Amino acid sequence: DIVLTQSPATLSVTPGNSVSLSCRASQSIGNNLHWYQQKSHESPRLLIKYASQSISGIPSRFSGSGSGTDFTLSINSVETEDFGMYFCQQSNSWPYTFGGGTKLEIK
Amino acid sequence: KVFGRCELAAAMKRHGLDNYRGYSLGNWVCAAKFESNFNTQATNRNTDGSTDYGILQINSRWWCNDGRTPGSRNLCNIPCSALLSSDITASVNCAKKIVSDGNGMNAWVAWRNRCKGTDVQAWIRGCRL
Amino acid sequence: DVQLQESGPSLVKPSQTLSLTCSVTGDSITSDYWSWIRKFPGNRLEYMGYVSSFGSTFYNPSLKSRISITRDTSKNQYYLDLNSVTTEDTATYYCANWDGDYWGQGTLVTVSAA
Repeated sequence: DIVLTQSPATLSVTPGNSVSLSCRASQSIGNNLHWYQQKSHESPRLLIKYASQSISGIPSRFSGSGSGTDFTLSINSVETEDFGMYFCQQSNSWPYTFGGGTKLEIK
Repeated sequence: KVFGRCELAAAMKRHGLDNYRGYSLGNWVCAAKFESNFNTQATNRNTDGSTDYGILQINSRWWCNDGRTPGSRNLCNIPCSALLSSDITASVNCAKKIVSDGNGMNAWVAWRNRCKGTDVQAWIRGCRL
Repeated sequence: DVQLQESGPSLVKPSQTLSLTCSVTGDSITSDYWSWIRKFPGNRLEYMGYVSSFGSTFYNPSLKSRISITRDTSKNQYYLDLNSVTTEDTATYYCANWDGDYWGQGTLVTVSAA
């Protein structure tokens, strides 16, 4: 299956600062990479679809880029409501797979 | 707009269709050739009352809503009128959902009749990607 | 608008079949592709499979063909069956549409001899 690797596993940051999360695929997946956010006691929430396409209802400070094997989720001016887990998931090939996740917490 | 063969190949690769769910890029360029002749404005009304729209002729009975087709499901959750842009984004997004059904690309009749079984890679050869 | 909700036993025995139900409100199930995802301890997410509007099913090989996804249009629900479970199947189960726009609340199912 396609392996998705997210780094760093954890990232501490102070509100207001910008950050970028990484997700690399074991093989090329074109633009078929989606980003999810997941908080405690809650279900995942789609943030970005197809590498860079925006999702209505999501703060605009979230953006994604990348293609092939390297993708990035960027957060401009991190807010406290952004602390939690972030997962990338590919839909290029069956079975769909998820990255191991990157944890975002206040520093 | 009417895409040039190589121009659509590059765009489609940029839009992640190269090896999407087991289908090589050639399949998608070939499908567009025989489905709409590379024209993002192509529209064809059908015998069952539905209509196919765009570069990839997305049907109004199952995938998009045109409001005049009986028994529509609108799986791609989008108005057919929105799949007629020179920007292939919307059509690619819906096509990916279409091909993710068990029927694969067989959903595209022209692809099935003119591409399946042929050297589809010929449609991307001689192109700068 | 659309809302999803999982229901079913939260505690099951090893070797039995774990079954869950996802009830959809707001629109017909025939109007979308439906999926099942689960979360293991340690933030590990696994995509279990999905069923298209035309009934085609796709299952993750990791499940070793122990999974079955079905639908009941009259009840506007779809289901998850996982046979011969073991403690390795304890996880939080979620239903969501294929696009990822709609998700259930997730329900924890624990597999234990007790």
